[PDB]
Amino acid sequence: ATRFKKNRKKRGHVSAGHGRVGKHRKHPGGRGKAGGLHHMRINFDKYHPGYFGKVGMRHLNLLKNRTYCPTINVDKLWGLLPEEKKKEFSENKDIAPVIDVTRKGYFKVLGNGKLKHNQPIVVKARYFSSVAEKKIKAVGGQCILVA
Amino acid sequence: PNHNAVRNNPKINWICNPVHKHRELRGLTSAGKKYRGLRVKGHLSAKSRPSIRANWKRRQLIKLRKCR
Amino acid sequence: PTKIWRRWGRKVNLKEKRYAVCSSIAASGVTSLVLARGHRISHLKEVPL
Amino acid sequence: GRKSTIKPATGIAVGFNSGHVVTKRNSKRKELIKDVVREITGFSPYEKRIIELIKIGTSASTKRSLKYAKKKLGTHKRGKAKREEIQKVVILQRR
Amino acid sequence: VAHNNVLPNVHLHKWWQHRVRVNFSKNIKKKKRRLLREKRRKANGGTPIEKLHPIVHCPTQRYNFRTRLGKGFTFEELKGAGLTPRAAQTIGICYDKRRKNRSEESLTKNVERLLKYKNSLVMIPLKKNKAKKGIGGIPADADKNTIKEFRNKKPLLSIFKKEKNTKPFYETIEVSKIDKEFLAYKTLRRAKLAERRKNCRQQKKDIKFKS
RNA sequence: GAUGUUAGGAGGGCAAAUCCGCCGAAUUUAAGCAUAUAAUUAAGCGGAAGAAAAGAAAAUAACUAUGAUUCCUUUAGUAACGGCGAGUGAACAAGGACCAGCUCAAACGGUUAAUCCUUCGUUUGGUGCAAACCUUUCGACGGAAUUGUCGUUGAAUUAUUCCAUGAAUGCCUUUAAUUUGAGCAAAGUGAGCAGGAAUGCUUCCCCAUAGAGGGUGAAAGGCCCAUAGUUCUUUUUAAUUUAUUCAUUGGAAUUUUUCAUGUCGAGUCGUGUUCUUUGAGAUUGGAGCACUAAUACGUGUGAUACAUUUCACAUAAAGCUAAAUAUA
RNA sequence: GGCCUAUCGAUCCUUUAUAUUUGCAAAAUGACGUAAAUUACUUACUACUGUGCAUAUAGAGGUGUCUGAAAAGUUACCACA
Repeated sequence: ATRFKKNRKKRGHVSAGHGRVGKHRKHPGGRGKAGGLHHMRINFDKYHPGYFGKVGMRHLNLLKNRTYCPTINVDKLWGLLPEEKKKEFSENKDIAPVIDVTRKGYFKVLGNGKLKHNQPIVVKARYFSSVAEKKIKAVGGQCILVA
Repeated sequence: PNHNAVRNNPKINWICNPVHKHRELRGLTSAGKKYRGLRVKGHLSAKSRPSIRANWKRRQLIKLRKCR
Repeated sequence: PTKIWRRWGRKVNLKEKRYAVCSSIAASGVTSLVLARGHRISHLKEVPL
Repeated sequence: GRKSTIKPATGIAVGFNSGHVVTKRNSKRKELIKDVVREITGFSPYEKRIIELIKIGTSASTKRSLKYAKKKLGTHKRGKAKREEIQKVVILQRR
Repeated sequence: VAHNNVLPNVHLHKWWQHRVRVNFSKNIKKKKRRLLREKRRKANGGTPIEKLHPIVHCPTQRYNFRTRLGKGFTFEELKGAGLTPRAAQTIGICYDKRRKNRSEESLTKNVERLLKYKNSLVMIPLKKNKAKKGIGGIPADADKNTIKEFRNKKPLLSIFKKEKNTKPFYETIEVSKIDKEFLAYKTLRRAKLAERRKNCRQQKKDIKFKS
């Protein structure tokens, strides 16, 4: 590291890139974040607007696992299925694939994207979007609510 | 801890070990257990359970690997 | 003052590590490279030995 | 939210009785001591004051009694429980 | 702070320099741990030192699908196995006293796991050459030819590790065996909405039952 | 309750890196400063150990639930706390290291405390050159304790099945590991040249499971000690190998069938109040004081004060406990 | 809004307005409402559900050293940068 440094470029140069007039001294507005709103208000407003104030109620112990949400879009739902298996479903009009999204790790299925027309599929999940549901019904698939 | 009956007795016998010199000044008594909070368990003891010293040192400690 | 805080080690990545070994073995393969590396190759009788 | 032992859970996993498919499988000596100890110890002065309020028996005195009992013992529940002991003693006293 | 730089979140204002530790012992510590357990196993005649756990469920909404090694079998599973607590301590199965054995399916699975271990297990004679039928649901004492022959072989310790689950789950279903009827989004919202009405009803049920 | 240079014992003090207690600041930060910050840090006084303390549920959850402790990875710079400014800040789950249990106490046992200890003794083993240790049951004589030691862990009763037990004869074989001190340990002190003198230069030989290292009159595999390799002797702890008859006494586990459904730590919890502390927020922990509880279908929990009611989970106010872990 | 060019104030806080919108963390407090059922923890179906606190949105209560410290004197005893 040491051999490429800016100090190696400026080694005999007095203030050495930090201003001869200035005469370089540490934290000269005050420490850390401290000059925010007072002296650095212009910086904080222009670069970090919504910083100051108090907004919303409090939830004292959040416990993030209770409200856990692993999603997939309908767009990538078919992508959980292999190519050759998918070709077999495309070929065979008489059958549809069941997809357990939870067994593949997901709880909610959302509505971004395309389902291929005239091609039933069975989707098992805890949660589905209104749009996802509409698409599954539209393509003649089935939705399974499952725990 | 010296006398033969207590050394002989399997009950209480543990007290004969030299760590029981000044139990109250280590706070191991029921009174000591109280003010160190060792009666308290669960989330009411969260900042205190392994010891007040211990818990704080664990929380304070910054641990670095060789390759980070 | 020097302290043991210093970042001496590095994480060298699994795929990269494997690539380096494979590519070095492939490089070791090449006869011209062996001689360039300074091995006295003249009386050797196959390209990998 | 509760699963309910009677009637198995629905597969939805929201609302009451819901979630994954599953099957669940589910004195006298001391009383004599207490009466003897009461013969020995009688009633505490606050217990006695409550007995007098309860004996008066008005809605005002009873309301006062619960407030006084909460104030003296701490908690509404402890006060109500003590009031129940006093009512029982008053029932005994009458007979 | 200046320019486009994010606000910092460091806590190095307290005297951290005597509250900091750097690990240079890692790989040697790992070697020492390996050496310690290897030495221990060898001292025990090379016999297993491994502990057989019950399979138990991982908790809450997030992990309810998953299952892991638990603290100990406990009495109902042990009774279903036909094994005593004393036997459970004597053998390699994990021990407990306050883990409830819960639902039927979990208990039935763990008694089957116990039964698998029980069938698997071979027990060396206590006093060597004074063989007995013995206690606790533990196997009767092994013969000398078999135990020697078994000693020469590797122990089979696969069952200790966590099991895998269904590899594809992509299964076929015929078109006329499924339907388009369902309204899942409606069902969810209604289910949450009707919770209040049910909770009130259930409280009244609970009061009636208790009466 | 005194008193004893009565007879037998113990403590004191030192050392401190890590450990455990108390008691306990400020420089500093906010470009000022008061709350906050430094920090429950330093100093002070105490106690310990080769680790200590902690630890067997008055726990977490709301699941398809988990289930003593410690540690790591993490959650997480997050919920939260904050002149909501500066700034501060957890826990649970999951992946792992590693995992070990238990007993006082009530309760139960009175045609007998079934206990305990000192002093005096006494013999069945085993080492060691010797000092000496180590096992070993049996009696006294003193005391102690019923104001409660010992046994028991609901109570009997059935069948099953183990363990202690005592005597005679038999028998201590072989190895494998593991770990000390010990040893032995390959070939040149060959020409020639210049040199104070090679371990140099050449050149003719070689040895290597030793071409690590050190010393040796200039850089040495062959000069020496060493090294690699082995031969033992040492530590313990595995496997293997061998027991057979004859004998009482005692205990324990399941299993039937009856019958007992008893029990569970108070000036403590709690509440109020005050001061402190934290993540604790209309009070998280501590402490002072005031008021002061309920008995197991109780009462302690389920993070916003409350009433009224659910449901889940636990069993406070007695006690101990290896391991992973830390060590300037 | 005043013929035009003047007539005024952040965050935090308090306060009153406002809502078929919300929360107080395992649950509940209209109302057993409307139906059926009747051995009971029965079974459906219902936009309008306790006190208190928290929000969210909208004002107002003020900072005139007016882009916002809760702040009097004094040193001829003085020190330092």
